Amino acid sequence: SQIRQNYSTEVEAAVNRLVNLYLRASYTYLSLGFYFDRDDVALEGVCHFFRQLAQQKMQGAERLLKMQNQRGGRALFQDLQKPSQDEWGTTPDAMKAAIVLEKSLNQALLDLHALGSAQADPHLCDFLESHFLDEEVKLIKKMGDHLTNIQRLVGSQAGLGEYLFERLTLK
Amino acid sequence: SQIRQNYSTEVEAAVNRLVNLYLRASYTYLSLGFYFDRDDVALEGVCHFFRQLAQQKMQGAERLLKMQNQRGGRALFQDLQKPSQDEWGTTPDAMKAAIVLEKSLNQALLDLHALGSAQADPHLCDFLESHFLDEEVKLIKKMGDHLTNIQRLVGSQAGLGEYLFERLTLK
Amino acid sequence: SQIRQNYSTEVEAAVNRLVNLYLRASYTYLSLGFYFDRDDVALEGVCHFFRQLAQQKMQGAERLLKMQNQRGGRALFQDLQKPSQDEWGTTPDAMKAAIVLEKSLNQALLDLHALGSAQADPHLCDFLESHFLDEEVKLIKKMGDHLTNIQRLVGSQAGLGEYLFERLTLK
Amino acid sequence: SQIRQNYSTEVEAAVNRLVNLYLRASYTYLSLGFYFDRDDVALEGVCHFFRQLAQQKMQGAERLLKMQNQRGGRALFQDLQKPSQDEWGTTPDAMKAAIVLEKSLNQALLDLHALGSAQADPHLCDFLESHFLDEEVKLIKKMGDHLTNIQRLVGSQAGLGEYLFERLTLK
Repeated sequence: SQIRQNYSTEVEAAVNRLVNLYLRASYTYLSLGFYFDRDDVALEGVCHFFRQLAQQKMQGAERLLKMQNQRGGRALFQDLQKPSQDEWGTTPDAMKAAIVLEKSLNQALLDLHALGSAQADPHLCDFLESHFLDEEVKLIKKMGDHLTNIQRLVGSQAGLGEYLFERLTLK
Repeated sequence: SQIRQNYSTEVEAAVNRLVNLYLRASYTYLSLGFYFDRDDVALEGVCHFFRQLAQQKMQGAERLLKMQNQRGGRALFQDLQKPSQDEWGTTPDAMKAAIVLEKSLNQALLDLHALGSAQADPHLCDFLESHFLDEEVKLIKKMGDHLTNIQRLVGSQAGLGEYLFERLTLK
Repeated sequence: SQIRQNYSTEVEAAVNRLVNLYLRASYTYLSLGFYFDRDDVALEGVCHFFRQLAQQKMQGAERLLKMQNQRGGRALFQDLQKPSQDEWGTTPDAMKAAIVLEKSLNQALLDLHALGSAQADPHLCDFLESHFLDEEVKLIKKMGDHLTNIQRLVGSQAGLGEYLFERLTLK
Repeated sequence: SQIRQNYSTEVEAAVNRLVNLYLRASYTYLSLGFYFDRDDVALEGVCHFFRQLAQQKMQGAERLLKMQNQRGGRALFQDLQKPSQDEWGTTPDAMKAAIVLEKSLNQALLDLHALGSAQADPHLCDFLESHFLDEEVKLIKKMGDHLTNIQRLVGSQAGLGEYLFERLTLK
């Protein structure tokens, strides 16, 4: 490559794995979104929440691919495993699942940052910090808030609590 | 002092004590606000309510200090005791606590007004009346209203009532 | 905590100590501001300078508390020690004091950053860099500039130099 | 009088004396203003300061007369003694004189308020509080600030300090 500089093969590979992880998260959220659009589920604010997250993860993938090219590395795609469930249960089940998913993305980010720090790759480390690590922290906090509110509502009376949460918290 | 006139040492001292009381109330509300921002509490309208009150009490302190200087007295600061609790319970627990706190500030105002009246200090008495006594009455009435509504809601079903109050009453 | 991830107990504790330090700095600046509002001191541009800094430090505290909650840690407040002086001397005395105070806040930031780097906490490290470390550097430079100008003016003729600095440099 | 109610002859008389005091203060400020307009004094910001105060005191007189009529009392005017000096010295001399004058007006206000309180005349007491007592406190604080600044400047080098104060503090 005419441009590649201070960009290790280990980081290149790790960035390709992370792209796969973001794409797979996007796919997961797409499934979650359309489950909540089912006529027998019918929670539009929940559908919209997860569809917006599908878009966000696809944007993260695209930003990682842009950077891979900026650095002179080469994007390599792998098969995308389908989401872990076909049906996602109640709102709290789905929010727990999303938190698990985001924590796994955050751990992959942290691992990538440790690797870049080990390879002395300050551009990679700043990239991740600027665009990814704070967005994860903020989203996980928002999801944790939502879980606490859903849990508090479905303790009381489950159907009514799910409706109220979708109507009064979700867009 | 070149400006001091009809301003007793007793009032000067009492005004410094009241500044400490307002600052300590501010600190209390700051704690209350951030407890309701915890991911395992997660009541944003409650957080916002108490953060606005923290700002209001700090403003009261600053107004008392401005007056102390206008009169030729001298501000003296003391240590600020931390708030009485680390965790604030449910919304009704927190609102009861705030009412207790505001009643104690109102009693300090009333005591200061009695002292100024005993010292024949009509400026002090008008100052307190204009900026402090009516604001307290109004805030305590608002808090009492909120407690009545929260209590009526958490009698029914506690988690659901707390959510509805934060969503439909609080900003 | 349902959200906590890669957030050590050491950092949590250190962040709570830093909140105390920012609050105490705020309190210090509040005292400084109101001393310069005394009728026998009467330097309005100096009062305004320190009152704006009191607000800024309170904002720093609030941002640290927001982050502590975003990460799943728990805010704990301690008593706030009163400021180190009741009377702050001349403008140069007060500016020296503020520089000492800001250097101590900057060292606490640097210490916290070293701890986060030791605990491999890149979010904490980016947080501090983005919001705190550059603001400190910039403010200390501004204070150093002010001290140099005040010192150059009060070498000449002290009362006149203090007035000119407040009128022609301070807002 | 068809309207007079709870308005003692003592208060009526005291209000007429206070009108005389305000008019005489106005006259004093008029003299002060025109002394600073002399070609051999020539401090325009000082002239403007005292001319604005002459207008303010005349406004206070007119407000006291409006109230005397609102209450059913009867205005009675007495001769106005000329100001205590023909020439007013330096800026600090003149500011000291104004502070002495305002303290004497404030004491007359306080005396009138004590009398109204003794006669159980709450309208009079609120009138004085609303329109007069806080305006005095604020003006005396402003004058005290000015004296401190002038004194600090004329300690250094008297002619230069007087000029700088008129240019950089006064409108």
